[PDB]
Amino acid sequence: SSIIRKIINTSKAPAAIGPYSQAVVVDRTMYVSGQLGMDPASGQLVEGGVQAQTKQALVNMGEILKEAGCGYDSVVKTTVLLADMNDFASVNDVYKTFFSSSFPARAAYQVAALPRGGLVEIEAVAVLGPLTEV
Amino acid sequence: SSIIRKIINTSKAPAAIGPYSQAVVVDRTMYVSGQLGMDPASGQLVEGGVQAQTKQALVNMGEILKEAGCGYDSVVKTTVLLADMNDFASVNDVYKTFFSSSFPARAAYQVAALPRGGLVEIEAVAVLGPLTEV
Amino acid sequence: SSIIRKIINTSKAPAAIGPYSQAVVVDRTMYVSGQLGMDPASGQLVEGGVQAQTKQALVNMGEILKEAGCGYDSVVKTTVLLADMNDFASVNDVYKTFFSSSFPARAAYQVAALPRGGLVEIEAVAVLGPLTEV
Repeated sequence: SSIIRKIINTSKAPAAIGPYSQAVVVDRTMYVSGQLGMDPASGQLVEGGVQAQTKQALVNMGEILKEAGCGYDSVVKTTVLLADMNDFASVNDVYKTFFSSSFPARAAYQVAALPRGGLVEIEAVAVLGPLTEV
Repeated sequence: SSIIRKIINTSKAPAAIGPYSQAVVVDRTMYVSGQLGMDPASGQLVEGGVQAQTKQALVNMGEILKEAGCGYDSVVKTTVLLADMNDFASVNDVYKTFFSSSFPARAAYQVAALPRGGLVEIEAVAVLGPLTEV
Repeated sequence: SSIIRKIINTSKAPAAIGPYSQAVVVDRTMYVSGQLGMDPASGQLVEGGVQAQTKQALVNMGEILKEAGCGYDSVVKTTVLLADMNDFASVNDVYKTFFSSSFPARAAYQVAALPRGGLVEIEAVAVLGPLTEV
């Protein structure tokens, strides 16, 4: 009845920019921090705008999931935080390439500002497999 | 040790306006997407302002819960996202009619903007019964 | 297969300012409401600015955790909601004194406004021990 916690850390995703872990696993549930569109090597936001940042944020998420033994199919809930609501459709177009069926539950909204002036931040809850779809 | 995931979908609530499922059940935990005050049939936000939209959002939530075999008493956490903080009391008055005792945990705040220009969006976590209160 | 829910309530933290419980425990998972920097006795936001409010919010969180038999080490995920993104570093300095290692997963962002005009609101997910770190 003792629950195992694992702090997930991989250099394949950027170092946290504050006092947080990239993700925390407790039993089979994985809480993934808000991912920004940052290059893992320089820590800087990638160039090219909201789609580029969304892609990088979700690539970063994928590396964190993989470090825990999971993939995008393990994600059950996300929150998509935008700097500009006008970007919803552009963000959705990128997002659906990573989550293409059996989509996560989601909330999405425009916030006042994101860390580092990012255009998008995406957090997630995942469940460590095996997963059976019904 | 294989966890069952169920994508929840009912035409009694609006179709998702983006690449997300209305809700996802994993084992006994149900992640409910951010609900807007949209009519399920037309997909348009209901008329009449923030209380009308809050009511419709929570009716939509209820239909999603029912599709999974749950009711409002299964909800353990919500997030209430507002277009206008001046609406907190009006939203609370509606909200407490759906969640009237053993209230969910909650966070609430004003965001910059919601999809479709909505006035309120409400996401939730629920647990599939039976539930025992202690 | 019946899941135990416990509504957490302690006068050592402020009374909820809306129709929500301070926290809800379901099985071993605890959903903690968004904590504001409010004095438990008067319900007013504490004086002195964002660090003072962050400290009080996290003291309040700690009293709620303790009421459930948990401590700060039980927290696996937080969300930090700011009135001003310029406060990220100041908030982080306070936050890391409460969560000093094996940090929770986290999302952080500036919202348009918080209840009562607060400068910071912090919600959390915790898991009731014993917890084993791996």
